[PDB]
Order: sequence, then structure tokens, then C-alpha cells
Amino acid sequence: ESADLRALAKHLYDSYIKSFPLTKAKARAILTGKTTDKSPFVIYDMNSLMMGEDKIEVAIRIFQGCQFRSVEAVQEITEYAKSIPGFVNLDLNDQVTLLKYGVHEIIYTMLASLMNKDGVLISEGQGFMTREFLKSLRKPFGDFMEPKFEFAVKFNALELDDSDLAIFIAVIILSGDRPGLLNVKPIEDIQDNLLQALELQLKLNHPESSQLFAKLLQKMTDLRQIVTEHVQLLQVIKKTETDMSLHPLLQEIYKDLY
Amino acid sequence: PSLLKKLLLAP
Ligand SMILES: COC(=O)CCc1cc(CNC(=O)c2c(OC)cc(O)c3c2OC2=CC(O)=C(C(C)=O)C(=O)[C@]23C)c2ccccc2c1
Repeated sequence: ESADLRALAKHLYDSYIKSFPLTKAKARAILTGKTTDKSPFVIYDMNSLMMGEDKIEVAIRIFQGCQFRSVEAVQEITEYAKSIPGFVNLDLNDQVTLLKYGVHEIIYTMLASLMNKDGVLISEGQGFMTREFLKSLRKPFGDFMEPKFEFAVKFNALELDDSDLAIFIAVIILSGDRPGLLNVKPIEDIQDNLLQALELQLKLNHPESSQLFAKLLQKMTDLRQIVTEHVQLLQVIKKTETDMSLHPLLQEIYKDLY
Repeated sequence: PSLLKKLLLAP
């Protein structure tokens, strides 16, 4: 049983590496300055943003950039989900439901991998935009950016690696209590096994942190409240900003969400 | 019929 849980953990990690180009390992190699690759271009104000356009209203332009990356990330997450044993055999409408309610929780999680207290890696690590530049963006855009860093700081304190994250993300996707699911048990059964794989992963990979599994279960709960607030912050933008356009994929995900 | 469904069905 345990051997099979480790094989599952490895399968998920290998799929995670195929599905997500910029891993936390690669990202930390960039942020700490340990890569043979040339440094990311730092964007900290309007002037540096202008200069680095080829390397990578201003607030609206940055928001659209976030949208384009989110659309790309949704497609990466979808490919990863399809690698989770049993997922593609679920009712197709349930697969859609799991992604609809799952993707933004996963994006919050995976953004953390690319973030430190000072900023976020963008354009596959070719750019680095500072937290304070993003927070300084005029209302209501500044307050849309900051919560992602606030979560990242707390989440990164857990010191998870890519192997941990692969299973954590899989558990989140296979949540049997998403609104409107038709066949709950097959999803719950997959999640129960993924949760066993996660517990064993954390016991072996973080032996001196017994609390980690319980904390991660709480983070899954926290992410729901975080994403609800994210959806509210988007309404302060979408409803008030007249020339604001949402990408069709994102419009679909946000439509009738909760 | 949706974009998520189309992404899910692509091999
Ligand atoms: C819960 O999920 C969410 O909240 C998702 C939304 C979400 C997505 C991100 C990630 N943002 C980025 O990677 C990014 C960026 O970050 C500020 C600037 C930026 O300038 C560009 C970015 O990526 C880009 C893609 C493009 O194609 C562009 C072009 C060609 O125009 C860009 O402009 C780029 C280079 C967030 C990053 C930090 C904070 C909140 C975020 C929210």
C-alpha cells in the first residue's frame, strides 16, 4: 500500500513537471540568484515597465497581463488534472465543475511558488515585478494584486517543494463538495487516496514538522474564502471599469460560480 | 458545450 502511494506521488510529480514549465525549484533558483541564466528584468515603476516591455493605462495593462497568464495557467492545470488517475473517467460535466471551482485556488497556490516578500516572477522568470509597484496601482487594481502576496508569504513559510505541491494540488482538484457535482463518491474515493499519498509524502519529506498535513488541510479551507474574496475584488473592477474586458475562458469560469 | 469541456476532451 505504502509503496503504491509513493509510486502515485512520483507519478503526480512527473506529470506536474510536464504540465507546469516554471516549477518552484526553477523559481527559487532565479529569486535567490543561483542560475547560470541572466537575471530577470526588474519592473518597479512606470519607467521600468516601459523599458522592459520587450523583455516580458498602466494599471489596466497590468491587469490584462494577469488575465493572459491566468488563461495560460488554467490550460496547464487542466492538462495536469487529466493526468490524475481516475479523473478522465469521471462524468465530463463533473470534470468541468472540478476545474471551474478548483483553478483559482490552484493559481493562488502556484503564484506563491513564483513570489517572495519583494515581488513576483513573470514571463517564465524573464521578468520580476515588485510587490510595491503592484500594490501602488490605483484603486481598485492595487487591492486586487496584494492578497496574492499576502497568501504567498504565509503559504511559503510552510516550505513545501514541488513533490509536496503536486499532491496538494491534486487533492484540491478532486474535491467532492464542489457545488453541482453529479457523482460525488467516485471523486471522494480518488481524493481519499490522494490524501493518504499526501500524508505519507509529508511524513517522509518533512519528518520534523508533524503539523504540516493538518495545516495544509486548513489551507485548502482558507483558499475557498480567499477565492470568494478574489471574486468580489473582481466585481469592484469589472462592474466599475467601463472599458474592462474579460477573456472568454475566464468569463466562463466566473459565470455562476457559487 | 463550453471552453473547459473542449480543453478537457483534447488528447
Ligand atoms: C487567482 O488567480 C488570479 O488572481 C489570476 C490573476 C493573477 C495573475 C497573476 C500573474 N501575473 C503575471 O504573470 C503577469 C503580471 O503580473 C502582474 C504582469 C504582467 O505584465 C504579465 C504577467 O503575465 C503576462 C502575460 C502576458 O501575456 C502579458 C502580455 C504579453 O501583455 C503580460 O503583461 C505579462 C507579462 C498575478 C500576479 C501577481 C498578483 C496577482 C496576480 C493575479
